[PDB]
Amino acid sequence: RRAGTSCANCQTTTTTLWRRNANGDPVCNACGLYYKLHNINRPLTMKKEGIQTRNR
Amino acid sequence: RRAGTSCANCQTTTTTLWRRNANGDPVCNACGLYYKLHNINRPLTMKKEGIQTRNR
DNA sequence: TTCTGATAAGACTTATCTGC
DNA sequence: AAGCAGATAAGTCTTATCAG
Ligand SMILES: [Zn+2]
Ligand SMILES: [Zn+2]
Repeated sequence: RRAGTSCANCQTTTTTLWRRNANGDPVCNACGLYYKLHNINRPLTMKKEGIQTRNR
Repeated sequence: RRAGTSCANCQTTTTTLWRRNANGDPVCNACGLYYKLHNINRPLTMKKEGIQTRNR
């Protein structure tokens, strides 16, 4: 998280790690990634509510 | 396939098996399913091009 | 502490397989 | 044969984690 920063795309404000869009504008991990792979914004419709944990 | 039938949601016209929306209107397998689980239309943005095969 | 990449967990989509 | 509704999985894709 962080105070004063919102996802420039999914607009969420709680994302493990923040990244930057190809415009220097803050984006939540999901988004940041999704764009790097689809070179198109992140269809906000798959905007999930909470965040999942994971395992190694 | 089938002549004269288009996906009432994803508009595709090639879907393994056709289903019906809760309005009796033809829908391609993906859609038909996605709605039964999300009780909301199928975000067309995840409209895939071709169709994948699978294995058992 | 910040942020970009690479890796890979396993959540979701949706093709199949059945039973009407 | 045909058309459709439900269940059950199958990898595909999304995306939390791990490094640099
Ligand atoms: Zn976002
Ligand atoms: Zn459809």
